[PDB]
Amino acid sequence: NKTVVVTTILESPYVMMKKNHEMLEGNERYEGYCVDLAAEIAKHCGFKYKLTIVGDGKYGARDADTKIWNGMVGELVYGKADIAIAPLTITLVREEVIDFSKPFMSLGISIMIKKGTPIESAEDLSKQTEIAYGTLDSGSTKEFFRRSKIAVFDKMWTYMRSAEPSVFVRTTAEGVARVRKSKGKYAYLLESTMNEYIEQRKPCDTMKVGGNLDSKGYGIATPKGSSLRNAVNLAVLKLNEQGLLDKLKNKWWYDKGEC
Amino acid sequence: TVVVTTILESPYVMMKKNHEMLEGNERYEGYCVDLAAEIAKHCGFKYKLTIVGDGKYGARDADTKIWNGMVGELVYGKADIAIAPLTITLVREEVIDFSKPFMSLGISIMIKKGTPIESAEDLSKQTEIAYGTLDSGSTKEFFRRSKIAVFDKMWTYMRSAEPSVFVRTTAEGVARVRKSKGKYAYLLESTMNEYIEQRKPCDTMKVGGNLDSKGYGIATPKGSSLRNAVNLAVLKLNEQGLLDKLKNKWWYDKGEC
Ligand SMILES: CS(=O)(=O)Nn1c(=O)[nH]c2cc([N+](=O)[O-])c(-n3ccnc3)cc2c1=O
Ligand SMILES: N[C@@H](CCC(=O)O)C(=O)O
Repeated sequence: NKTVVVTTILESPYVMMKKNHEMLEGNERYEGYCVDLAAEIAKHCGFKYKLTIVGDGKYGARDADTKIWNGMVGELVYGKADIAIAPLTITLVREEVIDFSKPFMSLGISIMIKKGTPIESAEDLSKQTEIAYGTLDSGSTKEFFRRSKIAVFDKMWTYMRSAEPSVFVRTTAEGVARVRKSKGKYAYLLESTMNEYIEQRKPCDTMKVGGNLDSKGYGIATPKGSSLRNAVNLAVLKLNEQGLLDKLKNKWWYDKGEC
Repeated sequence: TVVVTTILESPYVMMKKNHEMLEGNERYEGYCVDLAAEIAKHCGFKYKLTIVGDGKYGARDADTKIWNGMVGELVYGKADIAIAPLTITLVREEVIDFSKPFMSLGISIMIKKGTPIESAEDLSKQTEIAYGTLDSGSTKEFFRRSKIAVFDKMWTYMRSAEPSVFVRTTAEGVARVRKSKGKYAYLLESTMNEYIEQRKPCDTMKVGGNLDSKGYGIATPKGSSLRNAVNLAVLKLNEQGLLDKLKNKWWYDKGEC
């Protein structure tokens, strides 16, 4: 078997630089949930591999003018990498150009509050205005609310689009900082995975509340025609059924946690 | 006309009240009935809903190595596609193809209200309250194959338990919980557990969190000309907000409690 080129992304706690990474080389430089995942996938599929960080540090979107895919997805479609093992969301536009395994992690839109905020659900948020709430100013979460035919979510959308000042943010970091500087009066809506992770880091002043508002997954991606597709897919399923993915999630979110 | 295999399971596929006087696809109603319509429309095919012959989900017989249920119907050419609460699993994915999940779920515990049990660990450490699973489905296989201590102990008890803790249909497991005065707890998927919790006589409840994390997919036989279109159609329907609305319509909107 040829050395498999794995593309991945520096996003905590999926892939991070080890403590002494400057004293290390190759795959030993990195650690995290997706580093452990890549080792398990390689073992089950009988390949050796090289972890490479995606050049542009992006996930994969198609430029609407140039029609060029950036990110890990571009690296797959242009033949620059053999497989992407990262927190890459399974979406229609990507599935049209690459193959995804079944999900290795389930996630969805969720509520981030400052600790002690009287909110426990989307329902709770939808029936008041004292606590302002919002999303990234563009992307899937904003559009989820815009599209939603569910009453509580349409109610939330109607509030959010009218709200002044803007309840929207340019970046995830802006949204998190806005929850923290807000004294309980702002809730941020983001993916549960990131929400649960931030819950477990210092300052330790935020928490996740309520069910997930929708249902998405991260998948392992291969270019179309990859001889790895079937085996990768089965390996993800095997690892899930053995409880290994749950184990890794617990490890990287909680065992490594700081709160 | 595509032959669609499915299973009678509330609220996915249900006989309409006036079914004896109805014909074809109009006999049935539910989440998976609505989903079959959307998928067929998106993929541009005609279809007939046919309830699985043996009323099972699909397991490989340990003696004969023959598949039963919906998986059997796909693998032996009795049906072209399965649109049902069919759990995506390793052993099935080896013999048929699944779309991406149209719904997420995990194994959960159903109790008669007031049963002094709140976790799987609670259950494993006592004999007074009997507990079991559906036969021929993924939950039984989850416990059978499990190497996790708590669930291992649970399977050991379950495989030996007298009389049998296993049931043939979900409605049987639920009727058993309701008839047994707290002496029987049922292990079922969170989706169905939550539905029943919101149905009269409102005498059951879900306890603890899910035991695992998984999804239902639409299944096709290997080499099906339908595989790619169906897979993409599920993602499109999810991103449209349509799968969430359908779940709302059949769970929350029809809630009796
Ligand atoms: C929106 S998309 O089409 O699904 N692309 N996409 C992914 O696939 N995975 C992601 C994972 C993360 N993340 O932190 O794990 C973030 N992230 C980064 C900072 N906050 C969140 C963004 C994305 C992201 O944008
Ligand atoms: N959805 C399961 C059946 C229900 C259960 O096992 O609890 C399957 O496809 O096998």
